[PDB]
Amino acid sequence: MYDWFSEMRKKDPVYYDGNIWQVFSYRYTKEVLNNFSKFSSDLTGYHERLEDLRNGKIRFDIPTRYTMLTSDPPLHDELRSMSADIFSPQKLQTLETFIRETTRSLLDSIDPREDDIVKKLAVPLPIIVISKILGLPIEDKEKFKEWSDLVAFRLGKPGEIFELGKKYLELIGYVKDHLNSGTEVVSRVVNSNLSDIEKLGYIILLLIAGNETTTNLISNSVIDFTRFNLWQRIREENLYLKAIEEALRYSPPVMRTVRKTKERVKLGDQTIEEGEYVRVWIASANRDEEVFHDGEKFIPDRNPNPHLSFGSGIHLCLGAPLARLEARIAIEEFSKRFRHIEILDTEKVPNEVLNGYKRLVVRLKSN
Amino acid sequence: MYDWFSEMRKKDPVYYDGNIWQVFSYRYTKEVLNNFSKFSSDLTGYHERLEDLRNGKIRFDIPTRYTMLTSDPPLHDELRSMSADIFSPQKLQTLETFIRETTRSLLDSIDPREDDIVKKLAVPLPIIVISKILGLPIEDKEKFKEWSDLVAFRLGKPGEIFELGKKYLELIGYVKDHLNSGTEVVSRVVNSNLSDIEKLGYIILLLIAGNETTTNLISNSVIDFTRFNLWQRIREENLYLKAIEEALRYSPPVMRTVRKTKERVKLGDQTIEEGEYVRVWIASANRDEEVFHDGEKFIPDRNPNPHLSFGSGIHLCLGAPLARLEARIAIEEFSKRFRHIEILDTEKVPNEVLNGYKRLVVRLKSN
Ligand code: HEM
Ligand code: HEM
Ligand SMILES: Fc1ccc(-c2c[nH]cn2)cc1
Ligand SMILES: Fc1ccc(-c2c[nH]cn2)cc1
Repeated sequence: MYDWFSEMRKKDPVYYDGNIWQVFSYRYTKEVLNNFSKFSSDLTGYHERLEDLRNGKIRFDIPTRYTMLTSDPPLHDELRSMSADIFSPQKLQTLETFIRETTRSLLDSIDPREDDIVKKLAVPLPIIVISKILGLPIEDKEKFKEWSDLVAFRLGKPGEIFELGKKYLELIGYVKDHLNSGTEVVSRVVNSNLSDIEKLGYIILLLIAGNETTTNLISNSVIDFTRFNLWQRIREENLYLKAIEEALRYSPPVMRTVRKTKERVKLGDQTIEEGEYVRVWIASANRDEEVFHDGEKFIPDRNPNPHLSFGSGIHLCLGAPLARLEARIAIEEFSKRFRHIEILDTEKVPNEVLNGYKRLVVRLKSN
Repeated sequence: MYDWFSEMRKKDPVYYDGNIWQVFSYRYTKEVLNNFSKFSSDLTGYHERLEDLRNGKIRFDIPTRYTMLTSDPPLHDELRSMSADIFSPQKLQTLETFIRETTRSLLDSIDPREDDIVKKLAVPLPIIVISKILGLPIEDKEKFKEWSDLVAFRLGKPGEIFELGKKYLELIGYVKDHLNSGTEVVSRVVNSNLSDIEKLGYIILLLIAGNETTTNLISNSVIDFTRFNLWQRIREENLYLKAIEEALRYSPPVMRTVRKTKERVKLGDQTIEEGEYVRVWIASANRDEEVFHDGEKFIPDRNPNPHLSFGSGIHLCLGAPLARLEARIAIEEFSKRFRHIEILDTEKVPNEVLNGYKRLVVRLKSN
């Protein structure tokens, strides 16, 4: 999205729209994210219903209502502790070869005359890698993409009421069916004596929730490097690491997130009542000129680059080192295999939270 | 969409993608559009089936397969000549007050603190105006919106999709129910020598086909004038006419259209065989530096501005004077009524042909 928020960011960085509060500046976006005690993520009934989950009174419910993402400490910390080591530097270092190979195998199926980079590269790569990490097999590639979209859409509407549909029911059945093929962190979850619903929620968060966002990081990067004609400079000056960070800043896969106030609290010059929703715009914060000099310019070797695209504070994205690594390898291999990219057509994901491409059609030259 | 085509437009303006031909430059796009005898619009078998339509041997089919849009001379001219005067300068001048009064009532619905101008202004205005012109009542507002979307979607996929569907069926039922209650051009069509299927197609085309495109012009205009900070200047210098022309050039509601070759033809250095599909990118043509100097700049008083957004040649949009008038009055009244627009959120229509906004959320100050 174009940076609409400059003036808001300047003159109304904390704004009540008649329904909720919206936050546009970096200072107050970061402040909200880090102050978990005043700005709660308990938006989906998890703390409220924890007793009835554990004692079994709730049998049929939405698993993604009960994950670490919509919990506060101590609950949040108890849950996240269980998978804190899942993407450790040592684990990712050994995985690099598999990610590079998967990437190359995906590039092998691209038709240079015309092909959809979303379909051929950006969608399959995260799905294949996370399946490998968790030891949960991809039986039906189609269903995995459907699950990835569905879950991402749902996470984007916390507290909103959606009955389980046919597809989500199939996802649940898959997870139930494949528990014991999982690697260590899946085992920890199954052996934990968390409620069944929580176990489902937790596994689905790890297996599925990171796919659509990482897919969009990859597409957004291809878009940005092409738009600003940066491929040769990225190759020549080895800017892959910093260029992915600039893509994250400039085109965040997650545009915004939301909190609910636990008490009356002051934010900037505004007083926000207890129980109010506070929507925080990562996309706008990332262009804040008081933090990012020439913030409307795409600078592939920008540094420092303290963007908020993975959040900030206790919910800082658990997947961040994996998503960074996947996107860097995807771009490296893409930049190595092809030259002279020309974009033929694009189509945006129709979503206000999820920022990415449904279609990215390109023409390429080999070598 | 960002001008991706810049590359193609200069190095590969006529490109075979393995499946169809795609044209990106102004010169060849306009050449294709104007050469109907070589580049046919007959993509739905209208000419092949004309005899069996007119003698009653075809009684079931998709009505929108049989309109002037997908026909060549002489059929095209027979059809268009029946409604050539429907939007005459004299008829539109008598409609100005109704359009203005309608617009003001719509502007009344906008909550300055936050509102979606797509929902409040851009979507309803064309529907209300064309219903008035044709004397066909808007009995269900939501249904007319659904029909405007599905018909627009179908027209963007000429010759594909051979199934009807429940919403389309309700549209057909609606038209059949009102065949004899409309104004003169509706009566002209209904009492003509055309087949029943054609009459249905013709009425659908006039009543419904113009809504989504005109809506997008209004939205794209609001976007562009805001993005480039042009509202004050458009007011002061009275630039409404040329500014709307520049919105059309820069942000065409119809991105592209399609033709089929009737014979082997040369286009540029390329040789196109008979029976080939030729996709013509209005959006790229409109940025051609050889025709529009500083073509990537939005210049609200650009003149000349020979954009192709309403097409070129015998299919040159019949509704152009109406769409232009509605957009002008919408923008005029909006600019008089409000100040200090700030955009809070946008969402694009997920379509490769239709260029517009599903949501355009803004905050405003009154008078
Ligand atoms: C470019 C890709 C990604 C982006 C932009 C992204 C973004 C984010 C953001 C902004 C948050 C914090 C949300 C909040 O504060 O309310 C978050 C949390 C989280 N992310 Fe991601 N993410 C990405 C990829 C991934 C992947 C690949 C995984 C796992 C395989 C993952 C797993 C998680 C988890 C488990 C949390 C919850 C952390 C907690 O609540 O303590 N993410 N992510
Ligand atoms: C900004 C709004 C509009 C745009 C950008 C637009 C664009 C176009 C284009 C590009 C064509 C030619 C397609 C081709 O050559 O294959 C066309 C044709 C046509 N338009 Fe529009 N249009 C708009 C509004 C309207 C409205 C409001 C109406 C009627 C109420 C309308 C009715 C028609 C008809 C009947 C044709 C077919 C003309 C023929 O085949 O001779 N249009 N339009
Ligand atoms: F709406 C949302 C918000 C956040 C995610 C997310 C963050 N890390 C992995 N997935 C997905 C959808
Ligand atoms: F895909 C398309 C193409 C053209 C139209 C159109 C042109 N004038 C009125 N409606 C609609 C949808």
